[PDB]
Amino acid sequence: KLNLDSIIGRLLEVQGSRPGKNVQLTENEIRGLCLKSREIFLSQPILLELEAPLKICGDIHGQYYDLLRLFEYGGFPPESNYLFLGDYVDRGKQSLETICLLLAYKIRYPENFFLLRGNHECASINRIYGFYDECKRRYNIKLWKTFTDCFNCLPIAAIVDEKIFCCHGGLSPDLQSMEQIRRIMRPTDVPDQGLLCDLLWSDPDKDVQGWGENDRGVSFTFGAEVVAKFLHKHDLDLICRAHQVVEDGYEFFAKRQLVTLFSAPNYCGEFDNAGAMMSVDETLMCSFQILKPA
Amino acid sequence: KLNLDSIIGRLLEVQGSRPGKNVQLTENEIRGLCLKSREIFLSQPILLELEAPLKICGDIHGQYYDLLRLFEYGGFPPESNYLFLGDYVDRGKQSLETICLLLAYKIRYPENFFLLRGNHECASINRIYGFYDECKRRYNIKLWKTFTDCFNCLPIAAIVDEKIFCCHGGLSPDLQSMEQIRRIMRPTDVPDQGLLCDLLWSDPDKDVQGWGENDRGVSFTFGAEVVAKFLHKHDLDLICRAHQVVEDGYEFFAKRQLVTLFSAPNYCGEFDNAGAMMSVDETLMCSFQILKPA
Amino acid sequence: TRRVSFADSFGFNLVSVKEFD
Amino acid sequence: TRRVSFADSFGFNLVSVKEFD
Ligand SMILES: [Mn+2]
Ligand SMILES: [Mn+2]
Repeated sequence: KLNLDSIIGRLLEVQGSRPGKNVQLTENEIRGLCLKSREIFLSQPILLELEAPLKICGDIHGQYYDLLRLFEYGGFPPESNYLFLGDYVDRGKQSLETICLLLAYKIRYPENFFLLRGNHECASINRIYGFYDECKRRYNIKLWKTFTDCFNCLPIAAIVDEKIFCCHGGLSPDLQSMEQIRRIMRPTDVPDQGLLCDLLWSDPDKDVQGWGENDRGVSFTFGAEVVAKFLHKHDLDLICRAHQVVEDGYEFFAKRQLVTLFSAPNYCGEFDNAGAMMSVDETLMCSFQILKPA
Repeated sequence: KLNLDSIIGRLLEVQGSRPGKNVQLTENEIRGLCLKSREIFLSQPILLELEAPLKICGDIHGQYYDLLRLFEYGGFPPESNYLFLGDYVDRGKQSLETICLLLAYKIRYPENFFLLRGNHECASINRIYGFYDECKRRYNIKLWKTFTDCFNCLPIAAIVDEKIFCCHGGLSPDLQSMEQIRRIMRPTDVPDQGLLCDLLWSDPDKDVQGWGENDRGVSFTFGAEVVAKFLHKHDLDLICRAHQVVEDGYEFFAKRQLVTLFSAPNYCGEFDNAGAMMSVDETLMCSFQILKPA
Repeated sequence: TRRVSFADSFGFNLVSVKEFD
Repeated sequence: TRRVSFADSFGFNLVSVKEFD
């Protein structure tokens, strides 16, 4: 069984507590959340097609109490429809509570809650940057492998009313038609190069005229003329993405044709940045909601 | 062309100098090192078959000065044949001088100098643990990708006089016959799992009767029983490996049926360990030569 | 079909600030 | 025809030590 109300309740019960109180669910409950949510991810299309109104968040990176502050201001599900753009674990202390509360809502409201895959929702990355460590200390190694099998079926991109294109990373030189995105057959591992790798790793750059090499050593960088031609060929108007920490929680690119979202404020304590989320009304009009520390 | 003597000369020029003095070879000199050694690596069998006497080293990890100290004691090539178990880059301040002097000697005496592939000779690892950062700083990204295409061709294991089996990591559950090692065609990436992954990632553990899950989240731990049954099946007397820092640079296991080597003393400054290398003469008798800080 | 718009184009404030500690 | 042996087996010194700083 999955007493999900008891799970979501025991997670939200620490709301307002002193910072630093963990939520240790049972190994078989967390194991059940992965299987029941993986069941959902594979049933839904790999290229999600969503309808507004919808609230879009960026990266979380294990800042669970900061994920809760996002929900009180944005409305706890099912108040507003939600779509996340990956990067839920790592670089933060509470990665397990973060992904569990996100996996919990995805099961409770499977048509009003949505999660995309990020480059940190991959085995070879979260092993190093602190998520697998969080599994080792509080649970066992096999649970982290259960988490990997769940991430290996997350959707990659989401198209909101054929005018907003959402993904964690950015554009891909090998991306010519949406059928290439649907042609990807889950479960999948994120490769080191190619179409699937680029959608989770590429960055925008104002200095590149075309496709340039990325500093991360993975994927490429695209310029303002790449975004404009892409929106033009697929009758799109906006590219929403994350994958890059921004000072104001939001950062525009290519004359507002693209925007970078980062939802984790005070990211891992080495920046003083703020976290923002993008709200979308019925008329595809967008408003930014920002969390700023003082 | 390849002024190989000049390259070795400028690399050995910092012998006895103050710690931290680099050797900046030109991009074309280094690119020539990777391309000519990769030619040698692909010609020599992926499973090396060497003859004693020779001296085996473990992990250097970019400790270039410490590598020079190892060459001082054991003799500079070609005074003694050398076998290295991998992990030349990463964690060290001078990964470039380390790998360059190693690949240069590999071209200079390819029949008396040998290099095996470690788990850090992979694009997914050295991109994170300092080597790729060291390539961006002193050179360009393209050199790092040229280094990767050379590491993908390093040989995996060696058998010395049909009695000493040598690899970086350790045994593998899938490893049944030596033809399976030779079957692997180069170049390849260090895969996510399997025979090649374990040969570069597995460790020996005393508390495991058989195969158990590894702490790193990659590969397995094997026990003293697995060592004995493996040696008995292939008529081998000793397994020589590295991949793990040990206090005295050398460490026995399973009643001297396996030895762990680590050649980098004061491992990146966070350990008070020592560095050692194993000397095998023509009688297949083993001596240890240790470097220790005071 | 509906096209994307922004709050600053229609006079609405684009940014809504919330602070914590 | 051959067999692996060790210096400690024959009474020789197994380890050769060098110091530096
Ligand atoms: Mn990212
Ligand atoms: Mn290693």
